[PDB]
Amino acid sequence: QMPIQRVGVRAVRHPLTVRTQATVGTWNLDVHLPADQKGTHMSRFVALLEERGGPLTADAFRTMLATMLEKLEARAGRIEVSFPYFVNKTAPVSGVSLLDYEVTLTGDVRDGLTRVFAKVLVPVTSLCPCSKKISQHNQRSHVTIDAELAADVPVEDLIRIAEEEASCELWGLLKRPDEKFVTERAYENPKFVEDLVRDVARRLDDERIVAYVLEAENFEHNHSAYALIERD
Amino acid sequence: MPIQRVGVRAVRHPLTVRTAEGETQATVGTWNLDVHLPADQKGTHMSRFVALLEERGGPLTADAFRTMLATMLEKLEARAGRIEVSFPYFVNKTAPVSGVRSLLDYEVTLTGDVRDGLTRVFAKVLVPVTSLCPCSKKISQYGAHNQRSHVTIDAELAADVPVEDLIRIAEEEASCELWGLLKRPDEKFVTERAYENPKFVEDLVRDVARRLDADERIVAYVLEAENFESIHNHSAYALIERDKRR
Amino acid sequence: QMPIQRVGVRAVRHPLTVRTAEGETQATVGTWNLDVHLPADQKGTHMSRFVALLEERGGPLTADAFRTMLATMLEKLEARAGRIEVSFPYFVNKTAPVSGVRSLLDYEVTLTGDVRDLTRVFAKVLVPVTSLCPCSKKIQYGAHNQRSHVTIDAELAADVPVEDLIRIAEEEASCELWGLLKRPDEKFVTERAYENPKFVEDLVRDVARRLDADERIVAYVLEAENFESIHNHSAYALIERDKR
Amino acid sequence: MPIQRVGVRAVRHPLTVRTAEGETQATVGTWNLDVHLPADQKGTHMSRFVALLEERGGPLTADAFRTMLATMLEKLEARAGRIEVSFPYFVNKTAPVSGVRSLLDYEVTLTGDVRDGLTRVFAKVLVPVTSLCPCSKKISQYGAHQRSHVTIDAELAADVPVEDLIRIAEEEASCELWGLLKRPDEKFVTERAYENPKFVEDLVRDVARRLDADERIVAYVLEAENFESIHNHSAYALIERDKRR
Ligand SMILES: *C[C@@H]1C(=O)O[C@@H]2[C@@H]1CCC(=C)[C@@H]1CCC(=C)[C@H]21
Ligand SMILES: *C[C@@H]1C(=O)O[C@@H]2[C@H]1CCC(=C)[C@@H]1CCC(=C)[C@@H]21
Ligand SMILES: *C[C@H]1C(=O)O[C@H]2[C@@H]1CCC(=C)[C@@H]1CCC(=C)[C@H]21
Ligand SMILES: O=S([O-])[O-]
Ligand SMILES: [Mn+2]
Repeated sequence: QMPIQRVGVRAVRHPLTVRTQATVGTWNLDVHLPADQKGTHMSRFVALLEERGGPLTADAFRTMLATMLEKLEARAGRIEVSFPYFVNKTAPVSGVSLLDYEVTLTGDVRDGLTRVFAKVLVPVTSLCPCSKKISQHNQRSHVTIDAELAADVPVEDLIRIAEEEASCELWGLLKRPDEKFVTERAYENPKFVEDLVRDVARRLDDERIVAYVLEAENFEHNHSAYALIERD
Repeated sequence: MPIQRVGVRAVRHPLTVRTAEGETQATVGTWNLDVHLPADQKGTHMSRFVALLEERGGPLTADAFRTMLATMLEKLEARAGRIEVSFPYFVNKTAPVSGVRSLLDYEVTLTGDVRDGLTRVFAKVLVPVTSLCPCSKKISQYGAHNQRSHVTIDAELAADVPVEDLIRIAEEEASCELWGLLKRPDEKFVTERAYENPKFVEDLVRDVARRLDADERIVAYVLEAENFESIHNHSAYALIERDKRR
Repeated sequence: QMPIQRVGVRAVRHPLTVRTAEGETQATVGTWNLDVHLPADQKGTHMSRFVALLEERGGPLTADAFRTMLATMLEKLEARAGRIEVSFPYFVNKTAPVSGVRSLLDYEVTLTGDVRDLTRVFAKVLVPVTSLCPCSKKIQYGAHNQRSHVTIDAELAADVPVEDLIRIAEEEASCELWGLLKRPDEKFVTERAYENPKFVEDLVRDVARRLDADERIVAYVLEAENFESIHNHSAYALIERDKR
Repeated sequence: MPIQRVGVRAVRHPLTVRTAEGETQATVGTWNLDVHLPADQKGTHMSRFVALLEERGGPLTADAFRTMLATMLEKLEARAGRIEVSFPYFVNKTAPVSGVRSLLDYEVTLTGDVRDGLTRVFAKVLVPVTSLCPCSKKISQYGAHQRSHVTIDAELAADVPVEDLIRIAEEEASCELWGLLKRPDEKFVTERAYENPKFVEDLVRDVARRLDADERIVAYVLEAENFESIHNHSAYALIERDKRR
């Protein structure tokens, strides 16, 4: 006798192309059920994915959210997708490699507002500031940028914002000469997890992003160091 | 640029937990201790977090969790922060026909936050239950489709609530409860009662939410239910949220 | 001064394109584990080679192409022994039983290739299926059923499309799995499960039977897990036959 | 057809473990109990498997592990079977210089197998350690490039405490791990790990020497993953050795 804000499918694995790049994405498609209805065409959620096509595009994602709301005869819902994203970048001096970043594109239709969010987990390098000054500790960190979008924003732009405010970016292949630069860059710029977040937010604190949730996790100890800063 | 959450993550440490009855259960809790850093400050004492779990000695009780939050806040010289411990819980149960005593696993998460001098204490429990699809017993001459289900109950608490009391609500409001040890009688009463009580992922959350609304000890809750479909590799999901003050 | 059996990279995730049994192409993302062997004398390996080899490659991975990659590494890494492993999600167009509506199903496919003094090639298939206990029906109107995982690791003597192992498993379970199933189709899947109930042992035995008959599988290890719906524990059954 | 392993999987049931000193430790383990099914009999009694865990008393010692193993063989009426449990283990360590203490998390998988009258018993430990680069340090003017996991699955010839298996990995690495660390303790770990850089290739060989010596261990499978901090992949190394050969 009460409304179920999210009713739907979860963990739907089905291929997906983005732009071009073919990946595989896991879907979480859901709709809101009113207080008087009792069921939903969960089969339609599958039929959508299995029939939809085209490179996913800001516009194709917005249309896919709309088609769902009709196919399911609904007024609110969300389309969530988690897929691997790669980027062919160049070495700092070598000229050479592809890196894996996990992206999450989410779009909800509530109160006549189709809000498009996007998140990317980026591998980045960090170096302790206390050590070095304390002594005569360069682990890897995971930066998560969940950005509420006011206008279209590429994921590689967000990836660039994170790798550009860190002791060092990550490269799959790094010739031995490059290793020096990457290793010596941290020695110069000791980055405290407490600071990397502050610095990263400043780049988003950007108008294509009205709101965001940015988290930095360092893999020190067998524990971890985590900082999150939300906004509006 | 203030930092809303700054602390440690993924600290594992043994833990003692006290039940509704005079039973204390020893578990392993992975802790995530965090605080708030304003713009005036520019760094926190990470080591202090790790010290409070080692320093403390006792059975995590509803009052011991409160003191911990404050303790942490003072030991770091802050006025806001959060504490989350994820531990595995267990309850001895009597099988439906046998009465055989078997232990069932439960995933409990104790969280507590302080913001603006207000301490919201929340409790999430992952409850394993059985689901039987309603349009399978009426669409088919013989049989029905059954899967395992995950019922998650995150609840802001206005009062102490036993985690077993949250398990008792959901297990009662489902097609059939889970038991580790069952024999031929046990597995007969189980199968038949579930066919007799078929429910949707849509129905499950509603039945539970109503029992939740009869508990004034829970001011707010976020209910969730996943059905690991037997006929599909995908799962089904339903979610309900409620701030009773609105 | 000790032979390090296999040293190399692990968890290298890289995009891959694989030709199917139909000749068609399947683009998936696979995580790679490329390693080499260090004799008692050699003390170090140029780890960077593995990474390069992956990105500087080209061509849809094939039975012949995969064997070639193992050979190329052995030269790029100055080695006589190495192992290359790729684990990737794979999909097939499964058509519904009664409505004929087609839909894709997920299958984790792991491909292992080893070249140690004889190049042994393997294939792993994870078949999700429905299980039904044969002792819930006889104990009236009612059965306990759930999802199951059939794992088939097979050493290849000739080319064997994974699709040839899925069918067997899907056919040897009480019911196969479908993503898009309409009301007419959700009744044949709920009935045949009652009709063809099967224990975890009754299942594994039925599957391994055609594996030793496939004759292109030199060896195999078959697993099956029932994610029981009446317990929080999973039923298991593993059978290992070499026949060599 | 005969099936080698048939049984339960992923049963969570609290357990108590014996520490070297003799003290006890409470943990929660995931038990995987399985048997060998002959072509003669179609049905195992799976239930019993859960009954054997609930009907248990006291700490998992070396004799209690073999007792359980056997007791389950008689309750299930079989001639072969395996029992595996994986539990978190903790050790009250001492910070290098300040003496502040901290518990460290270790993953211990205890395997036991009766087959053909011979009861084999194995022990696996994952030890969280630090590694540094015997290539980045010198080649670079300043700075060093991560945490690693060392896994030692050892076939035991006699009763061996897991802490002794933990000691070999923590000592033959660059540095060990600590939960709580002071300022004087964080300066010794940064230099002494840098002063003693060891490769993944160098890490595994150094441990095996000690393993090859301990006559308590007849066979072992040694693994090492360095979880690279400059890269999105990890380094792997494996050693295999049944001295009886
Ligand atoms: C240690 C040496 C280095 O400078 O960084 C490393 C390399 C060996 C091992 C490893 C962690 C990486 C693989 C390629 C490489 C350049 C990285
Ligand atoms: C009973 C009905 C059915 O047969 O199909 C199932 C089930 C409803 C819930 C759910 C587990 C399934 C998702 C899609 C599907 C068709 C549903
Ligand atoms: C036939 C099953 C039943 O009714 O309950 C049992 C039988 C075996 C299959 C099933 C998945 C489980 C595991 C163990 C158990 C007692 C349960
Ligand atoms: O490095 S700090 O967490 O002691
Ligand atoms: Mn530090």
